[PDB]
Formats: sequence, C-alpha cells, structure tokens
Amino acid sequence: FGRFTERAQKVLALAQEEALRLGHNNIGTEHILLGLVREGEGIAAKALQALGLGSEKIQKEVESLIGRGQEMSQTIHYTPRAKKVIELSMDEARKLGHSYVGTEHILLGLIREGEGVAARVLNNLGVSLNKARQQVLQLLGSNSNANTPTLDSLARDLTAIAKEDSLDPVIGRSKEIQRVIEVLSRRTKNNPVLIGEPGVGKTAIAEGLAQQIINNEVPEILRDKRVMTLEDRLKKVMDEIRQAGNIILFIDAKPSLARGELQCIGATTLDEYRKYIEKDAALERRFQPIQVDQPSVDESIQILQGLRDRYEAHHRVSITDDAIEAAVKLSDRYISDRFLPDKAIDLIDEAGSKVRLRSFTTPPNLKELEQKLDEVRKEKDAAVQSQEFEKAASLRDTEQRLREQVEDTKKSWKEKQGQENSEVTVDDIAMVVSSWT
Amino acid sequence: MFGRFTERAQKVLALAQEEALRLGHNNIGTEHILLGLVREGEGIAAKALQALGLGSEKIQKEVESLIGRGQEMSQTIHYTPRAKKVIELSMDEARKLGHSYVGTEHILLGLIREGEGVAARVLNNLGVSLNKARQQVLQLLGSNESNANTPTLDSLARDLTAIAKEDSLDPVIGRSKEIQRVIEVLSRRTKNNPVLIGEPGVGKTAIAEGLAQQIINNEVPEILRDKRVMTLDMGEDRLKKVMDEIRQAGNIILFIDAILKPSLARGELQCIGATTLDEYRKYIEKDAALERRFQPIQVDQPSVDESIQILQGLRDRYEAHHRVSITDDAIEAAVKLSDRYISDRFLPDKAIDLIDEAGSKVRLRSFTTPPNLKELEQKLDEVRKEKDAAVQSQEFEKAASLRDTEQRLREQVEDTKKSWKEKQGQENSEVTVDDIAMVVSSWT
Amino acid sequence: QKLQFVLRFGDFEDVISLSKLNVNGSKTTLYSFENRYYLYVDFCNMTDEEVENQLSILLEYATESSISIHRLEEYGKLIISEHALETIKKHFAS
Amino acid sequence: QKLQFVLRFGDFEDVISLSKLNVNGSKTTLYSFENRYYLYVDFCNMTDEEVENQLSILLEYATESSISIHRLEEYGKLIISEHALETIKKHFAS
Repeated sequence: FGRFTERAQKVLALAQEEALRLGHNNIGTEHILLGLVREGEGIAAKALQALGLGSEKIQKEVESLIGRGQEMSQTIHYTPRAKKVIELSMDEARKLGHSYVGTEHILLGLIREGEGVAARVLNNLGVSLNKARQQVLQLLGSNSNANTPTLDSLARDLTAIAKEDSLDPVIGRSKEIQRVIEVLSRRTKNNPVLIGEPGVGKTAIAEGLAQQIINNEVPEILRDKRVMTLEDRLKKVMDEIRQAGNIILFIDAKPSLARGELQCIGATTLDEYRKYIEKDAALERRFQPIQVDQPSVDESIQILQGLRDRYEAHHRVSITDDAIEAAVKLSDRYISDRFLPDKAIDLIDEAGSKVRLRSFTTPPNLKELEQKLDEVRKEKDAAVQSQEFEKAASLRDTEQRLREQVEDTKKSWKEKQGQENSEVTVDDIAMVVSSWT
Repeated sequence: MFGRFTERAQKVLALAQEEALRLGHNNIGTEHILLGLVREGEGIAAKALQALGLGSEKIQKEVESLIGRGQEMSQTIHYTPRAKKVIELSMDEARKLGHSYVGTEHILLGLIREGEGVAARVLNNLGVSLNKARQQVLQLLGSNESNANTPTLDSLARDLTAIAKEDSLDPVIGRSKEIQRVIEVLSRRTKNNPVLIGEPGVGKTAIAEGLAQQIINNEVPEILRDKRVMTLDMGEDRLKKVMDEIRQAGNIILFIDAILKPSLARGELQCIGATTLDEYRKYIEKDAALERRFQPIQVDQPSVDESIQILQGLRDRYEAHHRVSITDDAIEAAVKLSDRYISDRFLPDKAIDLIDEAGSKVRLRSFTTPPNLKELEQKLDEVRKEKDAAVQSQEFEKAASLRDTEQRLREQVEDTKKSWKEKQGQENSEVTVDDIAMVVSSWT
Repeated sequence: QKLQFVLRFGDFEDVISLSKLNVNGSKTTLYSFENRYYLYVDFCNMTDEEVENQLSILLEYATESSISIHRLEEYGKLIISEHALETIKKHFAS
Repeated sequence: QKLQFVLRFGDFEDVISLSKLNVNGSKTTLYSFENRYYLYVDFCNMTDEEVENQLSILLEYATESSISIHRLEEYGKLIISEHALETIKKHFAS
C-alpha cells in the first residue's frame, strides 16, 4: 500500500508465500505474522525470537486452527483485517519519525488492531498483547545553567545547537553577517534590527553568528554565547537571564524592554521597523538596523542544492542542476516582486509536487468501464438479496472479469510514473510561470 | 587552553601535558587534567583533592593501573575530545560564579560536570562519589557581601547615591552651573521638584549623577544632607506596594523620563524629570499640580570643547571594544564635525555615536576573511567528502592518504587564516580621523 | 459468557471469503441492512476458551456490531438462515 | 551487568585516534549513520570491574548513544565488522 524496507516488502510478500504453503485463499493477520518470524532477520523477526516464538511454535498453533487447503489460489487478496493492519503500521511509524515503514512497524501495527487471528495465536501462546509491544520497543531509541528556563522551545539554541558539528554550509549574505556584529558590540545603537524583504534569507543571518562565534573567529568579547529563537509563561523564563548573560535573542514578529541585558536580532520589514522608532526612541537608541540585500544570483543557486537533498522528499530532486538554474534566474528579472533567494525555492515546490501530482493522474478514455462496472456490482447486490445466487455469482464472476481488467491499465500507469518520475529540467519549471506572467 | 585562565589554571593545564608524556601516552585525556590539578598542589582545585584523601600518590597508582606505558611517540600531541569538552565546561562553571576568569577550581568543577571519562572513574574507583567531590570545592569559595531601603532599593532601581558612595562613578563634566540650578529648585517649598528639558540627547540623565556626588561630599544645604538619588521610570503588579514603603521614609529624591503616574506632592515623593522640549508642554498642559510641584531648567547642548572632555573621561572605558584609549586628534573630529556637519542631535550623543560606529568597525576590519583564500576552505571541503564518503565505502588506505591530503590543506589554511593577525597589527588599535571621516561621509 | 454474536462486513465479498473455511458446530444466519451485510453467529456449547478462540478468526473478516440483534430479526432483510456460511461457499467458491 | 555498548563519535578522526591503542579481548564493529559514526563494542567475559574500567577510556574519545543497536544492524551503514578498531589502525596510524 506504499513503500517500506526491503525487510518490510519481503516480509509482506512472505505472508503470501505462506498464504499458499497452507493453501488458504485470503492472507489474514495470521500470515503477516508468519511473514515476520520467517524472514527471521527483521527487528520484527528478532523480537519474536525473544518472546519464545520461533516459526516452529507459531505455525503449529495456526495449522491447529485452519489447516488445508483449497489450492484455489485464484489470485488471492488480503483480509480486510490485515488491510487495516497495514494501514496501521504506516501510522505506528508516523508515530516514530521513521520516514519509512519496516519489519517492526508491521509488528507494531498488528498489536494495535488486536482483533484477529495473529492476536489469538499469542493470547493462546500465553503471551499477552502488551508484553509483546514491549519487546519491539526495547529494540529502538532516541537519537546546563540558566538554559533551564530559556531552554523551552521556545526557543532552541542556535549556538550549542550548531556546535554539535550539526550545522550545514551556510551561504550568505557573508557581509550581511558581519554587519550584525559591528552592531552587536557597540554600547551605542547596540541591538541590531534585521530589516529586509521577508524570508529567508533573514533567519539565515543569525544562523550565521551562531556559526561564527563557535568556529570561531570573533571579537570584542563574544565567546560562549548562545543565539536563541522563536503568555502564562511570559517574563518567567526571562529572569534566568538577568542572572547570567551569554545570550543573544533571535526574534520573529512587543518589547519587554532593555530593563538590562537582552541581546536580540530584529525580524522586521522595510516599514515595520518604522513601527518602533516613531513612538521612539528605544530605536535610535538600543535596537539598530541593517538590510538584507537579495543573496547573490550564483549564491542563490548553490543554496537550493543544499536543500535539494532534503526536498528529495517528494520524488524527483535531487537534480537537476539544470532544473534549478531555471528557478533562480527566472525570478531575478522575470517578476521580480520578491527577494532573489526566497522566490526560486517556491517555484520548485509548485513542481515539488506538481510532478508527483501529474504522476498519479487518470488513464485514457477508460472512464466508461468504471460506469459499466458500477451497475454490475449493483446488479449483483440486488439479486443476492433475492438469491438468485447463481443468477448473480454469474454476476460476480462477471464483475470480477472487469476488475482485473481496469487494473492492468491503472498498474499500467506506473507506465506514467516513468514519463515524469524524477524528471525535472526547466521543462517543468517555466511552464509554471506562463501564469505568473 | 582555549582562552585565558590564572597562572594556576594555565600551569595546571600545561602540567597535564607534563604528565601526558611522563607516562608516554599520546593524547591527554581527562585523566591527565586531573593529575595536573593535584600536582600543582597549591590551586584551590589542588587543595580540595587533598581533602577527599587524594594525594598524587593514590591517584597516579589507579591511573597507571589502567593505562601504563608508553609509546614515547609524543608526536606533538593533542587533547581528548572529552577533555576538550571538560575545558569548554570550566569556562561555564565560572560564568556560573561571576568569576571573570577561569582557574584551578573551575577546571575541577568542569570535570565533574562531564563525568563520563577516565578521571571520573579514578574516583568512583577511589570510593569518592562525584558529588562528595563538587562539594569540597564549593566549601572553599563564597559570597562577597538602612531599613526602608529594602522595598525600594529592591525593585528597581539603581541607587545613584550608592554608585556615588564607593566613588565607582564617572566624573561627569557639566553643565556644572546646570547641576546647581537643580538644588535651588530642590531646596524650596514652592516649586519643590525640578524638571530638565532639552534634546534628550544631552544625556540629561548625566546631570543627575551630579547630585549623588555633591550631596555626599558635601557642598549642599544641611537642608538636604542624608538623602538618596534613584531612577527608572514610567509605568506593574508591584503597585502602591513599594511606594507605600517609601512615603514611609522621607530621605528620597527620584528620577523619571516618561509618563505621569502622578501621585504628586502627596508624600515626600520628590522628583527630578527629564522630558523633551515639548513633552513637558504636554504635562503642565495637564496642570496645575504640574506648574506647581515640579518645575524646569534648560539643559544645554554642551560647549563643543566640553564634549571632547566627556569623551576622554569615558575613553579609558571604551577600551572595552579594543582600540582606545586615544587618539585625541580623532576624538576632536567625532565631536567637531557633528556640531556643524549633520547636525541632528545633541553635541555629546552625536560624538560617541561616531566613536562607536568606529568602536567595533575597526576591530572588525581585523576579522575579515584573508586573501582570496576564501577559495582554500572551498577546496578542503570537496576533500572531507572524498575522505568521508570514501571511508563509508573503504577505500581505507584510499583515505589514509586522503586524510593526510586533508590536513596538508588545513594547517595551510589556519597558517594563512592566522596570517591575518597582520591585518590586526595594521588596523587593530588604530583610530585616526580617517576612520571617522569615513563614518561621516557614510552618513550623507 | 455469551455465545451468540452479530458481525458487520463492509462489502459482501468479505463474506464469501469467510465462507471459504470451516463454520464448525456453528449455526449462523445472514441479514442485509443499511446496505452493509450483518452476519449472526450462534455457538451451541463451547468452552469459553474455545469461543473467544473461534471468534478471533471471524473478525479477521468482520468487525462486531453494537447492533441489537432483534432490530435485525424485525427490521432487517433475511438472506440465508441457520446455515448462512455454508450456503455462500456452495454458490461462490469456484 | 551488560557487556556490549554503542558509541557515537562526532567526527571520524576521533575514531582513528581511538584505534591507536589496545582493543584487547574486544570484538568491535563500526557503522555510519546520520553522518556521525557509531561504533559497537562487545566484551566477551570480563569482570564488571574490568569493563566499567575499559569503557572509561572509550568515552574519552566518544559518548554513549541511547541508540537501539538493532536500528543500526538494520537501517545503518556497515563499514568494518568484528575487528573495527584493528582495521583503522592499519590504514591510518602512520
């Protein structure tokens, strides 16, 4: 119903291997379970080895509750239960940040929907349901003074946060950064206010100081200094600071005021800043401005490639380079009413979907079979409640001829993934624009 | 090291190395920093260990009993990553103590905090849990130090008489005949309370520190001796609370620069006001407890030369940003250009603003990226990858030389990245005029 | 412990599937209601262990409806009595 | 007391450094994951005192990751088996 590990995918098809090895006709939750302990190497497989549940012990209970074996094997499908069980492992992994399902999650997903044959194999093999979700769990896991208070989230620590080697590039606005520092030293117009048309770049300048203080060239006393970010918890945390002062605050959107320390970098617009200094005059005083020129066109390009990898998340990029060249250049002169790093990115996204979108569209003049198909099922129902079986079973053998019929032109539509899956070049990008201009 | 500590610190650190080799090991881990502390035998850190029952004798025996000789390699050694954390930490175990500089204790403090490591085990082995230890260091450091002052001096709000007691207070110039005109308006019974109006600008707030000094020693009527200057102001739940805890104490004069919140004249609640040329127009306009109680005097945009002197008095204090004291010849410009050339403030704020524009800016031309050797680092990158990604494929000896190819680069980088200490000896601690006149032209 | 249950299948084919097994000492009857098909199971004499067991299987192919069984006996639509599973296996498994 | 541990190094060179010593009765295996390198140590038969000891050293060069070891065996990236330290010493110490 999507994409999982090999281990998942193998374990699933492996249920089918077991579907037939016993001759049954629908693969229920009991076969998914055989699937897991029989690929013997998944985390799922590993766990079962713990509870005391080899393939030996299990299959004996199962055959002791179903056995042979109508070799029918008339191209089988799932149990509705097990289809639920699959829908579930997908969720038992949203619930774990695991970007992709695998052997464990499916075992997780079975417990969750406990009503079914697997579940009974075990409540029969003296293995309550929770002792089991446990075993899988115990095989997966995770990944400071005043920081105590601050260190909510509100408002994450740019500094130590990017001290952990954990930081990327980052491309500037390299002289945008350093002007944040002439100001963040002064004693005059001390606290710098970051004015420029919104974005991106802006948040990237403070991720700068962060990068700069730490590794490491910086000056007029600024070491071991964090940059931190993002009402019934208000000035609360703010007192962990009037009592220790290694800290710049990064703002987004207000002034509880220079009652003392408080080093902050300003998130505000060409005009929005004039919504401080007019009522005055903490502005011409404390707070003090600097602008975000739109990042260098060429710098613009090698900015995406960094988050190219990370949007690879929708299927096409990484690549093409020839694909980005577009996004960026189009914007700088061809409308051309934003900021030279923000725009480009947006464009990708239109296409950063618009391709997996066009990918999962609908087959040819193959609409009317759906309509035909519809009434047959219908015609089938009416007669079964009239029964009239044969006079219908006719009609089932007949609905089903049309079923596998349409599929082989919808599964024949991974014939359509190819003609755009991970295809990328300007082709897709600029047609985007025929609208915006 | 990674900064500056006491001798005791710096000695104890290099002393780890002394011990680095005395046993022949190749990286100095947390275990050597510990030997370093008990072997300088005189630091607070050293002193503490003598308490828990941990002489150099007892320790080194555990240590050699867990490492021993001794590849004399000594191929110019470096730290353990753990120990580098341990140092990063003492720096913080001293932010957390107001100790402006690290030293023998903080490094012993810093060890406990990052307990994962060899030192920590020496002791959890020498039957000395980790906390019994942070204690001993603590019990060898501590603290530092009129009734009604309680509620008050509490808030808020910077007791000017105080900052003027330990003489820990700047001059400040004057506006010397200005300070006096305040004491008439304050020695009265009619217009009890004074209010200074001028561009805001002339750091009006400066004149106030004036009383602190004179009420103390001592030229002022016996009508005012034994009183106190304090500040804020404007306008929350801490309402009439502390203000009740003051009317109940007559020895108080106050400073403002804002709203009204006027319970005026009521108690001995006696003010000094700093508010714009006009804003006052918008308060006696309230009237007429205004035109009554409070009462004004004209604050002057200082005599241009006076400006200069103010600068110098706090020159020695802007050495903070690394370039001053001096140059006089430069100051005069900061000031002089502003009185005649733009030309939009008070003649003492303007100045200092030019100075600060430059009061980092040059400390900065210091820190700029070296020659177009922006390119080197660019190069070094591609490397790690090959090295790294290769290492994931292995490609092992295909890295050995790859790593080596790397550090070849790095030292080259850092050698020309610290070649820009020369961009420091050129600019750092500079100043002259030309710096300023720049700042000026970049204002019009 | 109760020994009679009423289950709802989402689509009819779910029922055919169930049929393709062993009913076993199990009287069973099948109604049509709200377009969905309910099926009514009646175990005569089985150990509780034996029934909690069996019922497991059933719900691989159904869910258990809160539906008052007499609502069906009155306002449902009968389709097959007593041997409800058995009959579907006849006209549908091959 | 447990006798198998999983440690994370911030940068690879930290690992080379560790290699330049004595592994000693220590099977060890090295993965690459989240760009950071994890290393998996396995002591066969040692006194608890003997292991709490040895592990000390290791964490002068690493920290101990909360990471489920099987997460690696599945979703990791193997680099060297069983004799993980031993190998880096070969291709890297001089």
